[PDB]
Amino acid sequence: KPLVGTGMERAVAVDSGVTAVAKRGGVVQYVDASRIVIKVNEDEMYPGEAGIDIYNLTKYTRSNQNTCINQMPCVSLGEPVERGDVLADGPSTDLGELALGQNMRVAFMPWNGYNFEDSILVSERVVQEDRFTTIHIQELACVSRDTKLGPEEITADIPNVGEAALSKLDESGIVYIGAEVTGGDILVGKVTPKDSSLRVPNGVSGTVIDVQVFTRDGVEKDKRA
Amino acid sequence: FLKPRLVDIEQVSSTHAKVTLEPLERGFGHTLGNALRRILLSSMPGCAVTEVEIDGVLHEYSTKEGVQEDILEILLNLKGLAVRVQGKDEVILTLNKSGIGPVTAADITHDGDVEIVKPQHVICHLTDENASISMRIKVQRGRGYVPASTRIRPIGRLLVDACYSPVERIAYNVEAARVEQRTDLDKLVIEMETNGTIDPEEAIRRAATILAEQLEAF
Amino acid sequence: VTEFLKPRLVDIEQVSSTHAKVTLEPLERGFGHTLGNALRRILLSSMPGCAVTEVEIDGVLHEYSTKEGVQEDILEILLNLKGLAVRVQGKDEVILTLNKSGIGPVTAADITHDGDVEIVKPQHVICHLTDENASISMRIKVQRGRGYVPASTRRLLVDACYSPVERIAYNVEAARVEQRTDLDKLVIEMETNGTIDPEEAIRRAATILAEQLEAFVDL
Amino acid sequence: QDVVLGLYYMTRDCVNAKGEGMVLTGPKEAERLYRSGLASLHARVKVRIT
Amino acid sequence: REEAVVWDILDEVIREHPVLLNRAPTLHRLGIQAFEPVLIEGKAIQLHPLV
Amino acid sequence: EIKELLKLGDLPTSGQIRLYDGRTGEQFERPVTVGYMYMLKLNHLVDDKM
Amino acid sequence: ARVTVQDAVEKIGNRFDLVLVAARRARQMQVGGKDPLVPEENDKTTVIALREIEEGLINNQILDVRERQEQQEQEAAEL
Repeated sequence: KPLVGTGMERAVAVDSGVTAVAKRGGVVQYVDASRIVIKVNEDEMYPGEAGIDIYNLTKYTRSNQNTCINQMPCVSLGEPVERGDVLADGPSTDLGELALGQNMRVAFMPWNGYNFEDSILVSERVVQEDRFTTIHIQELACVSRDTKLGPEEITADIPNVGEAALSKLDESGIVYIGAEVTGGDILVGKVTPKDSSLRVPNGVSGTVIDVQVFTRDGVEKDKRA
Repeated sequence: FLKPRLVDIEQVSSTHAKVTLEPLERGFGHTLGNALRRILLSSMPGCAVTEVEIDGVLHEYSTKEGVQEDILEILLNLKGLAVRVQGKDEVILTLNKSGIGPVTAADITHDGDVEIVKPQHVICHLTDENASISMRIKVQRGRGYVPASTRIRPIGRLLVDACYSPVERIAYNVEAARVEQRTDLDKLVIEMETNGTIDPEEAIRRAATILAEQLEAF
Repeated sequence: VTEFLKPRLVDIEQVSSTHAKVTLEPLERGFGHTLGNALRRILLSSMPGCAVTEVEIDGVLHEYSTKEGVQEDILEILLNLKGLAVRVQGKDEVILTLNKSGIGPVTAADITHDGDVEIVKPQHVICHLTDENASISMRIKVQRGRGYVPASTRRLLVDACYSPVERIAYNVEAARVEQRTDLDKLVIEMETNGTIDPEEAIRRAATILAEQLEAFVDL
Repeated sequence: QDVVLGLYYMTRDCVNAKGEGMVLTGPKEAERLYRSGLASLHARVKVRIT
Repeated sequence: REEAVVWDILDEVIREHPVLLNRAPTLHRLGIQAFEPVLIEGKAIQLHPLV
Repeated sequence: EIKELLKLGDLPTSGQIRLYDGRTGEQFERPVTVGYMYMLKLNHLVDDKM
Repeated sequence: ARVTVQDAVEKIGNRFDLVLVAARRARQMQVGGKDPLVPEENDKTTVIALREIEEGLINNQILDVRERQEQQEQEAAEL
């Protein structure tokens, strides 16, 4: 949260759509890391089709600018909520309050020229506490076209490449979810009729958290799919 | 040239204490205080969680049905842990908890030479009647700050950055001492603030040992 | 866990005497500043040595005065006396005499020898006399002390340069071991007044600091 | 914009000092005097220079 | 593959081999200057404050 | 109002406090400003430009 | 072992002929097996060529006369 604000953070947070705002007031019956259940009070229930309402939070997913949007709950179990209040903060929000950064303990002074023109001199406690370490989910696609001489296969065997580089892949050529893949490894093993497998770009680490396979109709399947 | 001596230790709180060095020659107070502060903040040994292996979690960007936090937040909480293992340099802890209620640090089935200094440190919240977690917490010694992307295998291990630094705030103070007939004798009061996993006298002694070892070069 | 990179004096290459420039590497990350600052603060303000404290000129009783036949003023004489580097044995404080008469410069070799008391730079001039009838004689007072004692703290008062050092200024720059990224490379530049060697003064200060840190060392 | 400010703060005098009327015997001794905390950087002294 | 000795060879090809640092709007001829490189760990080209 | 809120705690009303150097361990010979400014982090990351 | 080349420019005063002379000398020292006349200090060929220029025992005339006496010796070496 910003220590010094303007009071407009409430409106920006609530009226943006990134946070799950309650529709009818009630009591949190069951709060989960990916789901919130609200037991609405009897005065707010309709006669027909009353029941309760379920809020499915949006977990780690890719934004347009390859950032991370991830709603997380802010209410506790059995906590009475009212209509039109924040139930789970989205990306860069704190209790329904737009929080784009961190409150850094600054000091205005020249320091040995390491802040010469407009530079900043950041203490190592800032990087130790991971106050500014952000997530960047990015998608990498490996399309399989059918050019001349035949179509292309997604087998896990790659010529002129040993098994050390093929250790991460499964039997179907697709990397396991959760691999600690670094720059230069193999994600999808794609072979071109005589190798054009999808490789992680240079100098970028990562952790695979989603694999989605879209197969055109006519091809039965691959076992991973 | 009189020599300093540890004459007083004020354990004013459970974490932060106040050692006293006395006597010091005029000018030596600031020198010793600053050298000890730099060494204590930089090079003190400690223990922190390195790897966590939750049973049903493959990567630190997922969630487990039953807990109130993403696995990333649980890893951050475990990164903010304190422990004072005595003989071993690498110990694998464990944690099994079921039912509704916060999962504090007291739920870790600690061995003999594992002393969790803050049992009430909340790790995660369980919001289900029958939903159990099983994390294989790994703790090892070290020094300084070693991040995950710089150290040195299965897809069940979650690497956690470690901060092997028991100290959190060191503030010294130089003032006139109580000597019978003399002046220009300083009294150093090093007010340190650790997380409880180190003894202040041990920390001062180790800092002095490191400084003397460094000056052994000449 | 307790293993630390031990520095070694890679080169103690020296400019013309009493200007040695010590450089040791590789220090642990941040220890270069600690060692340099501690050594500088010890050498600058706490070092055993002997220096001229007060001088009673025979004919001068006021700081703002001039003696006939002396081309300089009293302040320049006091400045010259302060730069008079001397070495004294177990005797704590003694008094030298500076009888001189005639035209010619008055160097430090024209002082009373007093036996054990030795001048390290006898060529150091003090006064120039332009008249044959002009004579100068004083009883300088040399005392053994620790550090710098200005005359403003305390029969003419001279600032006491007890410390054998003259200019100490460390400089820590980055240096790499074969695999680690960032270490320190302490580069110490030291000048003395000739009464002691620079490399000797460095180890003297190191010993002074080490003996302070022996009551609470783990051994 | 930063070296200029440093050299402007260093090379400037105010009419008072930690030690003002004292007379120095060289730039090296002036640096030794300042770094020892015995005289402020903005004193008004008479140093002997070559 | 970035073995352990390629860094020890890079320090020999770069010892006294100047590089040209050029900013985007090269208004006058001082916008392109040559510096002797110094290898650092990081991803930012350090530049002397005077220039 | 800012100065009164500062005086509500135990902070100086002028805003500036005394800072000591981290390496030399000696005081900066001027009171400097110390406070909590809200720093962002724009996504002009160096690794996306190298 | 080299920062600025102002003295070497003083030796051969064009600041453009210096570049060509140093290029010829450094190419002789690199491709050809010719040896430096000053003790090299693990420096590149260009720095050694500039330093030999600043030591005074090299210029365009000296390079030409050395190459020409080597050429006449080579021609006589055919026998």
